[PDB]
Amino acid sequence: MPQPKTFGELKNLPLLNTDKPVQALMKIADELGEIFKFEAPGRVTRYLSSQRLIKEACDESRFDKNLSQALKFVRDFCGDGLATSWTHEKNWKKAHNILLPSFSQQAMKGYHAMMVDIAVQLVQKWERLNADEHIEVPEDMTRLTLDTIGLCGFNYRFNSFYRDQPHPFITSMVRAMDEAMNKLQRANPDDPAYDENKRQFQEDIKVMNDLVDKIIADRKASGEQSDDLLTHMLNGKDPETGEPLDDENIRYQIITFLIAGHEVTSGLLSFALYFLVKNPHVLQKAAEEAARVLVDPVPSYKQVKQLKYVGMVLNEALRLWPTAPAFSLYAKEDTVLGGEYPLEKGDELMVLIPQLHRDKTIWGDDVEEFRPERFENPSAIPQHAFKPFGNGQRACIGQQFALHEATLVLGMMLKHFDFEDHTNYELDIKETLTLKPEGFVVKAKSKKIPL
Ligand code: HEM
Ligand SMILES: O=C(CCCCn1ccnc1)N[C@@H](Cc1ccccc1)C(=O)O
Ligand SMILES: c1ccc2c(c1)CCC2
Repeated sequence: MPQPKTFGELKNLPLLNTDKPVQALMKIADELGEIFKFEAPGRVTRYLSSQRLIKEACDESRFDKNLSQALKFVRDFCGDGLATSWTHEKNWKKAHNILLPSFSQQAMKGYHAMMVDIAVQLVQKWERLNADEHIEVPEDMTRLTLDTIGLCGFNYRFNSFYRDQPHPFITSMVRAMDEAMNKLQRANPDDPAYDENKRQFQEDIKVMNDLVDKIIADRKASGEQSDDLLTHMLNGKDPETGEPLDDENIRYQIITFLIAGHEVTSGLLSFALYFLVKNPHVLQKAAEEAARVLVDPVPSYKQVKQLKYVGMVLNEALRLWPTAPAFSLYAKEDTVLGGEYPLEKGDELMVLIPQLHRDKTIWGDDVEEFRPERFENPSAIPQHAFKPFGNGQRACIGQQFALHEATLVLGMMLKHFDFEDHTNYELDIKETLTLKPEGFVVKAKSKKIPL
């Protein structure tokens, strides 16, 4: 099975020593095909890029979520949070059972008001820009998604729209993600040259924890009951174990939720807006839906649900640029992938989601084309062709949350503003552990529809 270029005893790893690893892996997948072996010092994985192989990798009886090395280093501050837990860790299923009810569509009804609060701030920010002033979309979308998660996660207002510099927690979080990412390429981590990087990391860990732990201490001491995630975690009992989440895990979940609602959802929104400004027909179509559906000053939960084409737009953005572009799997037992690639128990797989979503055998040759109409009816989408939210029980618990928020804000965006790609913006995808269109800027001309 094919393997990309090697670097001596570093094997393929230097390939990831790049600003854009996911995009690097995508061009490799284009070159080598539906599967290529990727080796690193003391590490081997197989990057899947075809729906044919990924539908099998997505067989949960055969493959379980693996923690990529990224998630393992993110586990250093997300602990046994849902996303950095192994399926077999008691806390995963515990936290999964406790939180699944907090992430359903019906759960969204409760979060809708808080999402709108933040969404209106975004709209008001843009309403208040001066002529010829532009929007830094990614930046503003991150302000929105991070504040949405804060408010919805634990009634905390990061007030990102009141800031140029991010909240101290977010400075530490983003810094720890960068350390986690950087340390994929670190051969000798204990080298003194990384003393301060590691000290900085422990500073960032100790920072996020104390700040999140206090918020949990604040809530439990005040004894107040909001309708946010944190209430559900303080009061939730895992029906299986019967146990509630202990404080350490709740904190890990909060940190987990804050990261997932940071640049991962923000990315979708930024990619969506990019594609909408690059495809005005799509924009017109989405904006006319937003105008037809969002007939009230502030969107209702039910109106957001009726933003079908906006959801299609989001799905098509998720197709071309899944902002969580990969998830790792391991073979629970000896198995053969596709009848071609024998896998031993424990062998690791990587689902290169952007590449899957470019599977011409599933979507046709125009995979690069942004056409939300691909998602007119989800029944036309084959099993496991579209996995921007992962797979099975380890799929994104926050998918409904992310889509409701993104549809909401996008709907409101299209309702209240005509958008101009005033720079003929050249899509430049910055890669952290998520994808975002770097330097994506637009001008938003208010439609002068009051809020
Ligand atoms: C469009 C935005 C989002 C995308 C594309 C996305 C994508 C994904 C993907 C692919 C996974 C599976 C990861 C894996 O298997 O390793 C996942 C897991 C997860 N996501 Fe999201 N996600 C998004 C938004 C959110 C938000 C807003 C939250 C906030 C709660 C969230 C929370 C989680 C959690 C907790 C997991 C782990 C679930 C589990 O393992 O049980 N995500 N996400
Ligand atoms: O798999 C992950 C973990 C992060 C992306 C997956 N992700 C994000 C949110 N949820 C899941 N990276 C991919 C791509 C990559 C490689 C090196 C450095 C950065 C990114 C890989 O390992 O090849
Ligand atoms: C990479 C980076 C961050 C996160 C994931 C993957 C899933 C949870 C949050």
